[PDB]
Amino acid sequence: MTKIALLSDIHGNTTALEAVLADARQLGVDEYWLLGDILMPGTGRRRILDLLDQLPITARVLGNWEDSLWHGVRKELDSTRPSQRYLLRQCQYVLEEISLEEIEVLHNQPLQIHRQFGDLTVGISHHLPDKNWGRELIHTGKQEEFDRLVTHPPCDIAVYGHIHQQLLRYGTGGQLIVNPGSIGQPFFLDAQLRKDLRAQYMILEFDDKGLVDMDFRRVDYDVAAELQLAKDLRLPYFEVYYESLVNGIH
Amino acid sequence: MTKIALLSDIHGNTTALEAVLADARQLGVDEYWLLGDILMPGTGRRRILDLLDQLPITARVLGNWEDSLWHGVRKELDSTRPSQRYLLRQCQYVLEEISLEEIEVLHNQPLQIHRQFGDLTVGISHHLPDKNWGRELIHTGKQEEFDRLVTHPPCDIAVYGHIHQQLLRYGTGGQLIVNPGSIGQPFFLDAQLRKDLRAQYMILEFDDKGLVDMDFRRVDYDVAAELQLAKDLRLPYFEVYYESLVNGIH
Ligand SMILES: Nc1ncnc2c1ncn2[C@@H]1O[C@H](COP(=O)(O)O)[C@@H](O)[C@H]1O
Ligand SMILES: Nc1ncnc2c1ncn2[C@@H]1O[C@H](COP(=O)(O)O)[C@@H](O)[C@H]1O
Ligand SMILES: [Fe+3]
Ligand SMILES: [Fe+3]
Ligand SMILES: [Mn+2]
Ligand SMILES: [Mn+2]
Repeated sequence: MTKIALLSDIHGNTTALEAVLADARQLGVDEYWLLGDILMPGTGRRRILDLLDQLPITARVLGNWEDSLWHGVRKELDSTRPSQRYLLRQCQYVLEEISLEEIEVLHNQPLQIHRQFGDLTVGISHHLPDKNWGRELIHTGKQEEFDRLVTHPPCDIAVYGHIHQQLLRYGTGGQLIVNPGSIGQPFFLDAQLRKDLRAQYMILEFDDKGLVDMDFRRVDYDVAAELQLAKDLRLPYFEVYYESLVNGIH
Repeated sequence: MTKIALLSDIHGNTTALEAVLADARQLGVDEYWLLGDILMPGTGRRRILDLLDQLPITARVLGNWEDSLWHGVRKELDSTRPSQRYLLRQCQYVLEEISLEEIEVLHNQPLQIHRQFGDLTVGISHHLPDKNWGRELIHTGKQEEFDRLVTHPPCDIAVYGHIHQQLLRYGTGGQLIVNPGSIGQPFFLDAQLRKDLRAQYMILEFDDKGLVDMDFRRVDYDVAAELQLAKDLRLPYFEVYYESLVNGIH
């Protein structure tokens, strides 16, 4: 048996990540897959990289926020655009602790990879195989777009992140498509589900017979402590971070 | 915490049910929801109703195969169709151990029910809220149809069965939609996934903060023993049953 924790869309949420990593340790997870969006707009910098360095990471792919950080530290952002001004300040926050060499490692990652478990081929990407940004694979996405995860090249099970929602659905040909949701910025369109903003992740378990378990988990973490950490570290756009962690509005 | 086991699409598969029930009991499950398609075309008759009698079943909805059984024993099936002569023979088999009065109880079940857990309303149905048969909610079903599970009347989380596939997706408004899959007749369109025909069910765990876990489980059972039982009982259409359990073709 191999027990795999899918970690995605941490977004610098130090407290959520630590709680998810402790939950996974308790469950006796054997390996970790990192789907990307590691840093920003949350508190975590050095502490996030150190926690991941302690992990048996057997699969890793590039999120769009790794590209955004890369552009930011290379002075390609224009603050006259509100969205870039926001990103730039986040990059500046990150640059207080994280070097350019470490950012280079964060950026030097494949868009898509594959792993094999007996008869089963698993595809892994942040979003689309060739495109780690966009809205193609949202909850109401076209079947055509979802089929891209599992064909050309084929797999039996695709795992992705990016949409910040937990998911188990299918390619046209019956291939599994799974999403662990977001560790640091869980996303709900439903206002009742939104009252619960615990960290999201998932466990896959493979054994000699095939895929034996898909566990979509929620992990409690100390929100008040994360926000106190944001204040103390002078995290930019406190009120935006606050609203996403407390009210789940983005 | 309340830990709920969703049991769907048993289809008379005695050995698969016994295995799922032992897995559930080991997990400390607090209650069981029965999504329908209890009997036929598998082996279990009295044994299935006995096993379900020993459980804390807090929710139960009508499956289309319950309707079929009721119409079958009342000679209301269409003899001009091959599929319905197959069905009639399954009904006659069931009738050997099960009384007309029990079939009436099986048939007198609601199509859809609702349960509340704190802030969350859970909708429960075999297929569609007002239609327990057809192909509307297959893996590639139209979003308009899925939205019927979660609106008019509204709920935050709909659970259904009928398609014999595990599912976690969303209504247009972000409402959860889940499917435990089939205990007795797991259905795969993907050949590699089809190599593993373990029983499917799922666990929902609710706590003080909301839905904390969605665990989509596979349960190993002794297929050889179930097929030997089918022979010993003179189950009709042994070769169809064999195909369904060994090769996964329906
Ligand atoms: N269906 C959707 N409608 C609107 N926004 C969405 C949807 N799905 C995901 N998002 C947003 O996209 C964000 C994740 O993208 P990223 O910027 O790559 O972290 C989520 O946190 C949401 O705010
Ligand atoms: N996407 C699909 N394409 C073809 N057949 C399906 C699909 N989804 C479910 N089914 C069939 O419908 C059956 C369940 O319906 P029921 O007759 O109510 O047990 C499954 O055993 C499958 O054989
Ligand atoms: Fe993200
Ligand atoms: Fe069924
Ligand atoms: Mn992303
Ligand atoms: Mn059915």
